[PDB]
Order: sequence, then C-alpha cells, then structure tokens
Amino acid sequence: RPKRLYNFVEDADSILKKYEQYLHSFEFHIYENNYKICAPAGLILTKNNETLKEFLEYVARGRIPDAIMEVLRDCNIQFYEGNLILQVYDHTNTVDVRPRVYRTLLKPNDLTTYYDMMSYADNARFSDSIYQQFESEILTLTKRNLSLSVPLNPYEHRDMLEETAFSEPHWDSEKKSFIHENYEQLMLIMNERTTTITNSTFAVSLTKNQFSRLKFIEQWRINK
Amino acid sequence: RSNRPTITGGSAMNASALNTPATTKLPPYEMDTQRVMSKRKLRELVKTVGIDEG
Amino acid sequence: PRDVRLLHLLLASQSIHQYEDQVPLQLMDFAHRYTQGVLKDALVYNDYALGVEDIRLAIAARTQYQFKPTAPKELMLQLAAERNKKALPQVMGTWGVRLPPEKYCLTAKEW
Amino acid sequence: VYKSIPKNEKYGFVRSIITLLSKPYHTRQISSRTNVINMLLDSISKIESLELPPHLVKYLAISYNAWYQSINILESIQSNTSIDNTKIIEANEDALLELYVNLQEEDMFYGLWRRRAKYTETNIGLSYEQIGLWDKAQQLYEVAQVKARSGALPYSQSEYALWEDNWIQCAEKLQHWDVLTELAKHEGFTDLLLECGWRVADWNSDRDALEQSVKSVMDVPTPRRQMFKTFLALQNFAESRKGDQEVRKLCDEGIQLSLIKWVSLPIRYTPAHKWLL
Amino acid sequence: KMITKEAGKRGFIFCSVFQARLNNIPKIPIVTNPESLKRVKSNNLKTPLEWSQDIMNGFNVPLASESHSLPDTDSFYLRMVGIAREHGLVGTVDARCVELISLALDQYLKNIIEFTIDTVRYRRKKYSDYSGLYKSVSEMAADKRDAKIKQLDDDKNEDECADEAKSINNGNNSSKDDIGDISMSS
Repeated sequence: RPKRLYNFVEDADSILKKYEQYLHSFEFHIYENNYKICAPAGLILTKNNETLKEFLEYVARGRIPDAIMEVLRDCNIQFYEGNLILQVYDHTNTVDVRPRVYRTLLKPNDLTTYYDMMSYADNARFSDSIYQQFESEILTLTKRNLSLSVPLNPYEHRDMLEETAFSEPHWDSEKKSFIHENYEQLMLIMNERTTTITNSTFAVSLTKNQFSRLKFIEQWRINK
Repeated sequence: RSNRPTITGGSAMNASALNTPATTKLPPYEMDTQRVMSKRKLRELVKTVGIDEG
Repeated sequence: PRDVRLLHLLLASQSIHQYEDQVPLQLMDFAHRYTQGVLKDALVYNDYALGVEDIRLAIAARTQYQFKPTAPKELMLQLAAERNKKALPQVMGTWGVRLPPEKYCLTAKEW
Repeated sequence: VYKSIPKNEKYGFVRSIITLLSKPYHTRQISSRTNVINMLLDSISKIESLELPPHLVKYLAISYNAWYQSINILESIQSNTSIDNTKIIEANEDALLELYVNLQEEDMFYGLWRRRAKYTETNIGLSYEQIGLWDKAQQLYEVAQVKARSGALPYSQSEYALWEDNWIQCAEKLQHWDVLTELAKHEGFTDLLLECGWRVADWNSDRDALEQSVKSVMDVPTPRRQMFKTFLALQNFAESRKGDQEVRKLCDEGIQLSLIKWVSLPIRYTPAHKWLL
Repeated sequence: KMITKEAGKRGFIFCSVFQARLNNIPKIPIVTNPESLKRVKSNNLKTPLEWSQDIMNGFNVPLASESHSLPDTDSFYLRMVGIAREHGLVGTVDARCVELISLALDQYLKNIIEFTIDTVRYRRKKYSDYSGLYKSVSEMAADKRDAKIKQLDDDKNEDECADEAKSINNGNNSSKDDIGDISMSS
C-alpha cells in the first residue's frame, strides 16, 4: 500500500516546464560562422568542424552523447534528474533594446549509464555483479511512469466486433491473395610561415640527418 | 625558409645581416596536383578488379 | 585414459552428468589441434625475436578471428543506438498480418 | 616578343617562367653580380602583365642579388588592380616587408606596416617604436595582444607575430634580460644565446650548457653564431692557459663568412652593412 | 597435484566493464625505469609531452570512413605513429611499412571485391580456355559476406556489415543525417 501520492515527470516538455526559472547547465552560442561552448558563470571557440557537425545530430535528437559522461563529472556542472539543460543563443537573429534563446533538454541512454559505469571503474575496482545491482537499483529509482495496463484482446471477443476489423486471407478464382506493403594556388607557392630561426635551422637540419608568450609574461610578472 | 615579416625576422636580434645564412637556395615547393590527384580511389580499385575484358 | 576421466571430472564439475562417449574424445582432439597450432606459431614468434609472452602473442593472434569476443556490450550498445535512432514506421490498423511488397516475398520466383 | 604570346596562353607561359626561375642549377651563378636571374627579373619588370609572379619566389630570389629587381616587382603589385584576393595582397606585403627587413630599411618597414595594419594599438606601438620610445611601445603591444584573445577581430596571423617579436625587440632595447632568459628557457630558442651579457661575471660555470646550445645551432651558420663559437674558443684559451690558437682559425672563418654575407648584399651601402662593419 | 589448486593463481582482471574501459581509454607511455630512461634519453626521443601530442595528432586524422577515399601516406604515417605511441613504441615508424600497409589494403579489398564480383555474374570467357553491366549493391556485399565468410577481419566492420548494411525501403538513405526525424514532416 502506497503512503502518499507522488508526482514524477519522465517526459521532455514536462521536465523542462518544471525546470524553468532555474539556472541552466550548458551555455551554447551561435555566432556568425563560428560557435562557442561555454559554462554558466579560456572556453573554446570552434570553426565549422566535424565534431560539432556530429554533436548537432545529438541535439535535434534530444540525448546526451555517450562520450561526455566522465568529463561532465570532472567539470562540476549541474545535472537535473539525469538530464542537462542546453541553453542555445542564436546571435544572428538578436533583438535590440539580446539573442534568440532556446532551452532544450537532452536525455540519458543506456550508453550514458554504461559509460558512467566504465568511468566509475577507474578508481573503484568493482566486479560485474556490483554494476548489475547498481544498474538495477538506479533503473528502479529513476524509471517510473510505466504503461502496464491491458486492454481488451480483439481476437477472443470476435462475436462482438465489426466483421471487417480483421484481415484474413481469402480465396479468389484459382488462387488466393494476402495483404501486402589554379591561380590563387599558384601565387602562394612559397608562402609557408616560419616561427623562428631555430625552428628553421632544425627543419633544414633534420632533413639531411595560442598566446603562450603573453601568458608567460603575465605569470612571470605575477611571480615577482 | 623565413616568412616572418616582423622586425628582427623572427630572430633574437634585429641586425638581420648577422642572423642570415651565407649561401642559400630556393626552398622546395610543388605545383597544383589537381590533374594527377583523384578524388576517388576505390573506384580505381574496382576498376582494376572489374574491367570489361570482353 | 587419464584425460578421458579428467574430462569426466571437468564435465561433472560444471553439472553435466549425461553425455555421449565421443564427447571427451572430441574435446581432446580439439585441444590437441589448438595447442599444436599455438605452439607452432609461438615457435615462429620466438625465432623472430620459449616464454610465456610468446604464448600470449600466439594466442592473441588467433583470438581475433575464432572464439567468443570479449566485452562486446558497449559496441553492441553503440550499434543499437545507431539503429534505435529511427522512430518506428506506421503500422496497419486492420488487426492482422501484413506482408511485404510482392517482389520482397518468396513467391514471384521460378524454376 | 612577349606580345606574340596570345591570351588564353599566358597561364602556361607564366608557369613555364616560374619553372625556369625555380631551377636548382642557378647556384652556379650565385657568386656573381650579373646573374641570369637579374637579367631575367629586370625584363619581367618591364611588362606589367606577367609582372606578378608568385612573389614569395621574388623574395626568395635573394639567394642571388636581385634586390631592387624584386622590390620593383613587389611594389608594382601594390599599385596594380590585382584585387582578385585579399590573400594575394597580404602575402605581397609580407614579402615586401621581409625584403625591407633584409635590407634594414626600417622607415619603409614601419610605413608599410602601419599602412597595412588593422588594429589601432598596432599603429600606436609601431609609431612609438619608430621614434625610439620602447616602454610605451611595449605597453601598446601588450594591449594589442590582450584585445585579440577576447575580441571580435581575426588579427590576420601576421600582426600576431609582429606583436610578439617587436615586444621582444623593445624588451631587448630596454635591457630586461632576466625576463627574456626564462622566456628563452620556456621554449627552444637562441634568444638564450643572445644573453651573452646576462649580469654575468663567470661565463665558465655553465660553459658546457653554452657549448651544447651553440653546437646544436651551429649548422646553417650565421655570422652571429660563428661569433659565439669564436668567443667560446677565446674563453677556453683564456681560462685554461696554453690553449688552442684555434681562435686564429675561427676568426678567419668568421671573416670569410662575413665576406660572403657582404657580397650577398647590394653594392652601394645599405643600413644592413653597418652590422657587418 | 589436484588437492592443491585454488583461486588466486593470477594477477589478471575479469570484469568486462573494466576490460572495455581499458580498451577505450587513450594511454601514453611514461618512464620510471632508470635503464630505459637512459636508453630513451640517448636516442634523442623526447619526454611524454611530445607523445601525448602524437596521440592527439594520430587521433585527429580524417579516418577513411569520413573522406570516402583510401588513405594516403601522411594519414597512414600519423595514424600508425599514434597507434605506436598507444602501444608503447616511442621510436620512429619506418617509411617502407607504410607502403606495405598500402599493398596489404590493396590485396585485401581486391580479394573481397573479386569474390563479390564473380557471384553476380558467371564470366564465360574467363574461367575457361574455349550480359551487360552490373553494380554491386549492399545486399550483395552482405550475401557474399556469408557464402564466403572467411574473407573478413571479423571485427566491428563485419558486425556492422551484417547488422546495419541492409535497409528497409522506408530507410531514407539519401539524407543529411538528420532529416529522418518526425518533426520534419510537420
């Protein structure tokens, strides 16, 4: 016998509507011709590459990519009932007074639980049955909302039903029938950049046998 | 090879006559290998496997 | 033989009390061929460079194509996730069994 | 006779010209003042149609003499309606600035740079650097480096090297050798060799640490690294009496290296000859 | 003898989650042994700061599923040096084994393609000493994947050729990796 009446949400829209007026988890930006994936508060800014063109196939299908699990545990971001909230900013269609804000949800898979267990296996050193029991307990505590209720079976109540709600084979005449169905590359031939004389010396010697400088000057001024 | 355009030519000092080799020559380069380059190689592999041969 | 009754004890150790007679003979003629191939490839790998790491190379050479692969659950999970992207198609609603199109069925064929 | 070459055939003709000029057998005319490369580049410069060759070839046809025959070609693209790319023009400007650096004509270098620069702090830093105020120029190069890490401008990958190297040059003029010593320890570089004066009274407790740094870089030798090798031999004769008298040989090979470098420059006196003197 | 055996003879692992984890992670070679330290310092091989960059640059190669062409010498070299840094080899990869890998791929794919080709057709002029043009489909490279099943690596590749190469007629194959969603109809 249950003790209370519980209200648990296992959709996308209902979890998002529950978790509006809350601080987001990611912070994604669509600038012009380049993107940026930052934290809510050195955060990288990407060219149009192929890792992002495969990450974008995991946000039109609202699921977390399996690769990220351990590093999310490293990066101290906020999860929300196993899901994380991607806040997208489209700066191309901004308004004046702020860019166009979307707020989507990404959902865990079996792959995300397996990669979370594989990354648990680094410093824990458990056996297989502990992972079985842990997965069973979490699949109990986090997968509510089950549709276990049986309707009428139409094949036993055939006498109280319309006659052509079923599709059986029929015999036709002598057979039977089922139901089916150049120049710019020439003018830049020797345009290869060289960082320094030492690197040029090493590059011509081994063939016969970022803003790190400013960061270094800043940290050396800090150390004094 | 020295494509740095800054003063001192990517060298420790700006003399630019003391930091340059004595006898040099032209660096290696290549022209546009577009004609000799094929976008698809597997079609050539099936081409050398499957020929007409009558 | 000593290994026929040792295979009797091995089969009984995993709760197999009913079997035929030529089943330990088949297990022995498997183990002979497997150990002979492994030791021949290990003699090759020891002439190249016996020892135990040599045996490890010779049994890792042939693990890769015959026996049951190891921990195949994450590759199968990745493959399942590639197949379970596509949502399910539209089904018939006339409460029966619908066939494929006629060219995709074993009927319009000839001998 | 270039007029006989019709249109729809200039591309193959100019490509054959690059193939002729890029031949490796021209090194049998390097030690000459009247090379075929000069005689051919001078006739390239009188055409104004094919007078754009790939123009990092013109800057590398400086293994020969051809300095003003190349500056004529590279400056006849600045004043040409050759705007097919914004990456032909900036590479033309790169080759022209590097020829101005190799001739030590610094006023044309600063004028062309702050005609082509995109940041404003680059212009202010280059002006203070031309005047000779290196503290304010160093501060302005730091400001221009900061605004590119967190800004909305792409900085063209040629101003960035200018900020780095001209910061190092201003810090060399201001004699901040303790900063530059660990900057050259942070990355493999013969800025470390250019602390020959580094608030030093010994030069002997770290003799091996300088001999390895010299010997790793004394291939494709320059007159400066040869001067460092000769000074190491002189200090070896000094601190250990009855030394080598190979200093009398290293000075002579340095004099011969400097004479090859003197003949590689133009005949008339350029500012680059002052460092050879 | 057999009143003495027990569990605790080994130093192995058997947790398959942990085996898959160690097969998944990228590993860099480190040094603690002094003789091997002086052996790797003498042959001018670097510190692990270069081998980690070599791991990353061997992973960042546009591997041949994405480029739709057989790889070239620089891609072969970068991938093989990244793999050799994964296994522990801190030396240099030879320049002839890359061409050997090239000819290996040549004869491997030529064997597979030839024993797919001679099954859709009976070449009467060949296979003898005295119709038109066919294109091989993915169902055929699944059908002779099993009639001659010995010709494969038996790795992931044959698993995906058996599992995902055959498509049902509503599969929407000529796509842009995202247009099979349900909201692109509404």
